[PDB]
Amino acid sequence: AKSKNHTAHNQTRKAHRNGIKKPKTYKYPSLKGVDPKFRRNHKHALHGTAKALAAAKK
Amino acid sequence: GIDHTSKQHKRSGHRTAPKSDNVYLKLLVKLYTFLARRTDAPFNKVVLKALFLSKINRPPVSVSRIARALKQEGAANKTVVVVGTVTDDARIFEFPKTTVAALRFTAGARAKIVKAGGECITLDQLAVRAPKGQNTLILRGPRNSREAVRHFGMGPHKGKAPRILSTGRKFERARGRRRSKGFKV
Amino acid sequence: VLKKNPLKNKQVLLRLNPYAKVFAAEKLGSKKAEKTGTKPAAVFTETLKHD
Amino acid sequence: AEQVAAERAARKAANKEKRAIILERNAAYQKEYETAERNIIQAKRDAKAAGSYYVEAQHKLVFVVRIKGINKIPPKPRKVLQLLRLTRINSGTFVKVTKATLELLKLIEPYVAYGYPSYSTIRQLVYKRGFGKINKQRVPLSDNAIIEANLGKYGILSIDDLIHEIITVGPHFKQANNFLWPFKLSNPSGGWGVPRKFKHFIQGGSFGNREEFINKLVKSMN
Amino acid sequence: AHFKEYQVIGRRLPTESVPEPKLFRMRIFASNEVIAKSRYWYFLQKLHKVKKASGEIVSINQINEAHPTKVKNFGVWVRYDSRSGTHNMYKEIRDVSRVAAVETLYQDMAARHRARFRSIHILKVAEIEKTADVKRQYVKQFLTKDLKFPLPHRVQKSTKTFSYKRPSTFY
Amino acid sequence: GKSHGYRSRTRYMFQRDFRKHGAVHLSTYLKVYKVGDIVDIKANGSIQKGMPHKFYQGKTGVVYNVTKSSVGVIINKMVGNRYLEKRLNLRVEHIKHSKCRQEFLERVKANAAKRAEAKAQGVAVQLKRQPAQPRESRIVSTEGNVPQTLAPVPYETFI
RNA sequence: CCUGAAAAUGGAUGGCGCUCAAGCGUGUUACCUAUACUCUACCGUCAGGGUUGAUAUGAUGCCCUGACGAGUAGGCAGGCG
RNA sequence: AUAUGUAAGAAGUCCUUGUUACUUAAUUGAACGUGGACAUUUGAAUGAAGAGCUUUUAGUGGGCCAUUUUUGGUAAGCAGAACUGGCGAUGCGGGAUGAACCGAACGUAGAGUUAAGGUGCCGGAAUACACGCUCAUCAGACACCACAAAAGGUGUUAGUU
RNA sequence: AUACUGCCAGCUGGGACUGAGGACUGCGACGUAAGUCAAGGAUGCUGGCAUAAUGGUUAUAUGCCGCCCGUCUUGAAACAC
Repeated sequence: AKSKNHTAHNQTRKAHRNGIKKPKTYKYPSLKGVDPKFRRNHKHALHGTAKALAAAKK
Repeated sequence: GIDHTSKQHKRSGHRTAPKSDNVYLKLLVKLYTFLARRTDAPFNKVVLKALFLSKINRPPVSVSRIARALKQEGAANKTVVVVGTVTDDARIFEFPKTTVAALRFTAGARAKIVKAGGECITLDQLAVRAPKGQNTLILRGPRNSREAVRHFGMGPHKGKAPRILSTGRKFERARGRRRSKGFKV
Repeated sequence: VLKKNPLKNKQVLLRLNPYAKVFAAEKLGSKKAEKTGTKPAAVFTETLKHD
Repeated sequence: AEQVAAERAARKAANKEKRAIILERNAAYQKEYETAERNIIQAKRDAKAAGSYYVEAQHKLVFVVRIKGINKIPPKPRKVLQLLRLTRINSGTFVKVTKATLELLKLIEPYVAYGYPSYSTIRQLVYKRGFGKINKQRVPLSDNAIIEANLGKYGILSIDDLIHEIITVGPHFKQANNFLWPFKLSNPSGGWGVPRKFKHFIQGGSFGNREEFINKLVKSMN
Repeated sequence: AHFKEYQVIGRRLPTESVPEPKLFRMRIFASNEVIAKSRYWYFLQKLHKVKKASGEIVSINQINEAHPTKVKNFGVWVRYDSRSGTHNMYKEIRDVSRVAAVETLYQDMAARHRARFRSIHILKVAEIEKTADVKRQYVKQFLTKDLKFPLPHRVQKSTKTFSYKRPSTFY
Repeated sequence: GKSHGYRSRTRYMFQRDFRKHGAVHLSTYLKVYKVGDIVDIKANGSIQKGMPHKFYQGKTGVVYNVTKSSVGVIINKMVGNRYLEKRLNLRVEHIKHSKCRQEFLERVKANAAKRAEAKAQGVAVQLKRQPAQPRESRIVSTEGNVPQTLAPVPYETFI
């Protein structure tokens, strides 16, 4: 009692019903996976930038 | 025949004529439909759809949240409009002299408003005293801070509060949740 | 309530266009042209009739 | 406020002025068409007299009519037909000729009949079957007031201005064509002239680029 | 339908390196202008390194016969494809026009060899009027002197289904 | 049994080249990639560390991370009915900048130049690109170019 | 076109029948008709809207406009008993 | 060749480097940012029937058949893959008859026009018009398709030397 | 002049189906102005019966069409249940 093993029939149609729309993009992407040295530096630089901006517009 | 691109006879996907059988809610909906139709005020339109909104989509807004909205710069004298229930917060010890328009007020919240000196008014009084929503500020409660939403979207590597009944040791804290027991999620 | 098609119902045609009126008045659908005898090239006729 | 005498007089004066300016514009358009045609003819004659050949400028506008049904059509031609608004059989649309649109037409060759329409057939199509796309609704044009209200930002204030833009494709041809709802033509009154439609017009069929015969085909279908 | 004689002249697209290309001309029998341009491009592709995208057609003019009301013999050199191979042949036909001549040529090709317009190329069509030059008996038999013949067994077409006397085939 | 390895069916794809074997020229190491740069992936068969997968061979992505000898590239890969964002740690030998992005940046600079020129005098710059328009009318001469008539050639064996 | 070319109940270019065909190859061109296309009426669905002038229409009321309509497994809605 | 990855800008382009514990020999770079300049061609075409997003759940998890690519097999209405379109789930007109072929998809009616297929009669529509070819003491007659070959015949017709 | 092709907001004729719809309205046309129109959907005139005449129901007859339902199934009218 053998049966059909595999097929890609109807798969593209099923995908394209409500499918291949592009993923949504963001400003300020996640900083995970980037160099942790750069992460520490960016954290300190952002803190300093916020402090300086508050000082500039008190 | 027509080679259709969109789905035929597709409903709006939004809410109108709210499921509540409250005759008074129907009266408010009628008044604000008239206001939105004959006024062109975006405040009127948004208040109409907020009236259409359901319960979990109308979270309670606390007097502390209203106080924060008033502490916003240039918003001390704005009529705070919430479409829902205003609850009393015991974590604040001061209230300003604002006017609050809302569907429902808890006893403690209404007492807080009138003791601070402001007035609790309904949406019909808000309409009669501000047909275009002049000098109004709409408040909304946190919709995504409930048990259901914390359970929603559960899966591997999401961290979304697994649907459980008993919480503690030996209740889903094992193989599949720590490296010492098989894998970690 | 009912669509009235131009190219018939001259009333609707004139409602959409008064140049229909002046076009009919001046008979611009059958308009003559001034004749000028610009003769072609012998090389042109020879190329056309070439075997 | 009677709104019987003064309002009516002001509205009628505005309408009369608009009609006068529409008439002036239509006269200018007719003069331009006649001048262009006669200039083409004299250019050909001048080339012949000077011994040179006058090559006709490639036509800037085509009319394309989907003539195949909605069944058993591959995805890329189906999507191109949808993009050209050919979602039904015997359904027509005006197309500006560019490389992109020519590639689209080459893609959908076996399902459409397209060609180069003239002012006569363009006017026939617009007058007989003219429907605007207003609030996503197919309302008949039927009024220079409607056309002006929906295209007055581009200066198109009448069916004559719309037709002029279509025939002499201009800056706002895209907007005018998109305002024009796709034409729903009937089957040809005298038949298709061929025993079998789904061969190329060159091969004795009906689909493909019938360059100047689209005028006769669309006048029979309209 | 009935063929029409066209002269189609076109060139390659003029580039900066070589302006004013060679302006090749062809005489072709086609149903109308669209098929005329199609056949011109097909033959110019068969002969020269150029396609429709890389070239343009500078002129296409219909050619009417100089005298369409006098009988002249026509020698047609054609090449055609059969189910097996390609063959060149030469036919002679008596006709009043070149367009009608290629009409009968295509009809006779389809009748006698099942060759279609797809498979038939007309290499050359030459008008002639000299006797002892035509090589086909089925033309010389009509070019014989003082040619007169009857039409035996005349059949008269009837409009009604019933006729009330036996027909006569006299003439 | 079927075989689906990491480098399965990558024979010719990761085949190095013809007469381009051996060491790699140092321009590739000298190129500089910053975060946000669009880069093309073409795996080098002679370098075995940092090699991309055969799926990402020939794809284009955005640099999101920079490291000692590598670069983090983001590629949208179609998985089922959606694209997922895959992050690769590729090496500078396998990675290469995008001439398309360079051309677009050059066009942006040019476009700004023409807009500045328009602000100077306003000569209807028409910033946008237009497709291949149909060719207008032209007059072609026959002097020195009399048309040479062509005819179909008879069939011949030519063997 | 013919010879190659032989299977079992009686038998199938669908049948009758057809021979300058009602056969074959190719061309005009007229004509027939699908629940398809065009227009019109009506039904329903969907969408977009208008309406607080009488002391008459639960504004779930009235009205305008346009598009759409196949359906097993299945889902939901509105109704009958 | 067909398929296939990107880009075609405002989350953008140019002067102030303001912050940094990163980096540089170095106020050198890197990242982020404050101040300023850029409108109806905000940087190709076409379309968009409203973008986007979340929850929850049914049935399904035996498939089969065209046209192309293609594997095993002599082959199979055989077995197995790729893309697409269909049948399943679908009537309707045509192929006489048929799940898949050709047209075309379907609310209830009317008129007109056609598609595919046809017009001798069955059967609605030319025993049309035009050119040829064929005479079979097993003619031939319209795809999928319901079969025929090598070889041969001054039967007849048309074609270099 | 004339096979031809294209255009006419050119001129006449013969047929057919349809007649949807509202308490002031709109867009227009027509002699130097009264107002009328084919201009946001049919009216005018005239006949026959003041009834099974038209129709509804029903039974035959006639033309064409129509396989026995439910189920399993890729496939059922099935010589499958």
